[PDB]
Amino acid sequence: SLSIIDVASDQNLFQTFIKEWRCKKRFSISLACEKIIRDDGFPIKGCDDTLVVGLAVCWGGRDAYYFSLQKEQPPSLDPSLTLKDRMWYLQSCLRKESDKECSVVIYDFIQSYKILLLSCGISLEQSYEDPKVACWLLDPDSQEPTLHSIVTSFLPHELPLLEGMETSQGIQSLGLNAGSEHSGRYRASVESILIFNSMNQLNSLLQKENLQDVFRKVEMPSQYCLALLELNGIGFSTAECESQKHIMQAKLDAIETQAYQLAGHSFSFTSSDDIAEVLFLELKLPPFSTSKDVLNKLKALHPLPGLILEWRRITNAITKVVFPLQREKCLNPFLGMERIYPVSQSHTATGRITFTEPNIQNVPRDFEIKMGGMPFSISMRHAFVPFPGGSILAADYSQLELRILAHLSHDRRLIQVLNTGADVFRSIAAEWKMIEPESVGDDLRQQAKQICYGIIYGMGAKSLGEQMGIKENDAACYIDSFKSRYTGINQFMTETVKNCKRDGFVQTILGRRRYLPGIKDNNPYRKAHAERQAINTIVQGSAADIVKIATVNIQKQLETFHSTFKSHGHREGMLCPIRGGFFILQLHDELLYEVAEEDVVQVAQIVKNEMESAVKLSVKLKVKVKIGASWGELKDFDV
DNA sequence: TTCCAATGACAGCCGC
DNA sequence: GCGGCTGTCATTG
Ligand SMILES: Nc1nc2c(ncn2[C@H]2CC[C@@H](COP(=O)(O)OP(=O)(O)OP(=O)(O)O)O2)c(=O)[nH]1
Ligand SMILES: [Mg+2]
Repeated sequence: SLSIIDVASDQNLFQTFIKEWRCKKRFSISLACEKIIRDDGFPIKGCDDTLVVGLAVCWGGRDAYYFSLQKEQPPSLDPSLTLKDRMWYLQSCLRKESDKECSVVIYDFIQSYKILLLSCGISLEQSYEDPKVACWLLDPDSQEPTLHSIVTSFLPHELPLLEGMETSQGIQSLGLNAGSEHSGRYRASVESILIFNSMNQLNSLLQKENLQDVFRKVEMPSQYCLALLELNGIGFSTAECESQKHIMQAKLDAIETQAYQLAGHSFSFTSSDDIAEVLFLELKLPPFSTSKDVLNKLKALHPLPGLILEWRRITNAITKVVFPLQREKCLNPFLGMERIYPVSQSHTATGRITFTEPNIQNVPRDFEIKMGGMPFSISMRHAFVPFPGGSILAADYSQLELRILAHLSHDRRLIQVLNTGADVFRSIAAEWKMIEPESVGDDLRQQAKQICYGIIYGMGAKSLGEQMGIKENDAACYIDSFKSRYTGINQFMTETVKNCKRDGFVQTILGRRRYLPGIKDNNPYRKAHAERQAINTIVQGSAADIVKIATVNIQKQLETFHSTFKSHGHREGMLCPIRGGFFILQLHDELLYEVAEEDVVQVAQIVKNEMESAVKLSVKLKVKVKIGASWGELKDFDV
């Protein structure tokens, strides 16, 4: 039967618990947060409403050890056990000694690591296991796990423990979710037991699938690096953002006024119906869809489709980038600057990492606005700044997905091109626009990039037609030419589809599996979609494995040369100038670090060396390093 | 439904 | 009238 042992109710029970805890190689913890320096627990960063009041420990069966973190006010607190004494014994059991294998199981490890550091001043220092990450590893296309879905799939006999605990069907940890009428003590105790027992079953399934080395050496260390990134945040200049906003808003106003004069009346730029009425019924243009590709053709015939396209581009930068950044920015009183603290998301189809609240990966590339015939550069990335005196360092793998595709297809032509040829997207753009490499603008090089990856990942003549502005038959010939030039690639496509049809899955370089049962489907679309996912998952998933390994290996190196704090949070949670490199953003083939002036040479060497050594392929993994006063103004830096 | 992956606002519809 | 669902359309890699 379910029991909660209140270890802080008696000095003698406490020491017996501490002695037993110090013997464990494996245990679960769950933090207890409730709604309201205080006597009744630790304030949480961002919420004036909720407290960490305790945590629960489990190391087997249906026994939860509830460890209170309240000064005053289950049996009561033994007053000889001061909060300072409890905090000592807590930090002691949660930090590694020398040559001591210890694993802690935490549902939503990242969120718990941060609350323990920032709220309680405790830095977890053991091997971590998150059953959310184990679920992902067993089926990456599964829905995001909840405590309820984990217990349903892996511990179904304990579903009754979750009866009347409706927040177990939300994403957030049951212990962390103070939006319940159940006590933090009960919620954390139930979670501790469900997660410890669930993780035993998830460990057995990882072992059967041969994914346990991936889980311990790549995925959970990757989660630890993402915890440091989320504690670091990324520096943000509200002033740079506002001045860009005002230029963009002035251009939106002039576009609206000119659109409405051409239309003859007001219309909503957000209503496809209104735009269709104006373009096709009122202006009688040739066609009813109002997509990017339609308006891109029609801008050659009338000014209004071009205005529509620019309206959507600029409205996007204002409503989906400026508004959320201004809303989410947060004063860091130590660094003396504003930062943004995005949330990492590792539950993805191919093992990429993305961000939410807000998704900083989607900050526009540089673009141009013309007003009264004067051009203004809008560089939204220029609003992302290092701490005063610091630099932004970006290190990007050159053509990582192409290098992996060369390696797996042994294509001798693609290997030559990458080894000593110029930019392949420039070669494509040059041949296409009847020019030499040098004239290519950013927007044209991106068009060529879309063409090259598009063709490789199974894009058809109809779509290539629209992108290249040529007839299907002309696009179809261009695909044949491309496929003929790189015959190794085409053999690897057919060999990957054959092997997927047989097995029901594809595998990345590290052994992660994606299940594609659409591959057997009789429906031509679903079959072809699965075949395209089969090819793309192997290459894109492999690239995401290499970047994770790089990230983990850089973090180990930074912490050896680490006289000083592993994140900005390790200074917050502490309560001597800034030294070292701070992981601030991942961009799929590119890592951004914020680096102290004195450390930029050494951190640049470490980052480049570790990214180039991540794995050994048939081809060299080339890395370009850039450095600058903002994400928007990065300059080449020879390392 | 015919490049893949991702987040996320927003019309418009409908069952409740 | 409200909330969920489902495309549309944006941007990034
Ligand atoms: N299928 C597909 N993959 C893409 C597309 N754009 C980018 N990717 C993938 C493959 C390359 C990888 C990194 O994106 P980048 O824009 O950096 O591509 P890159 O080849 O490194 O280019 P660059 O040299 O400009 O950094 O993301 C696209 O349009 N389609
Ligand atoms: Mg790149």
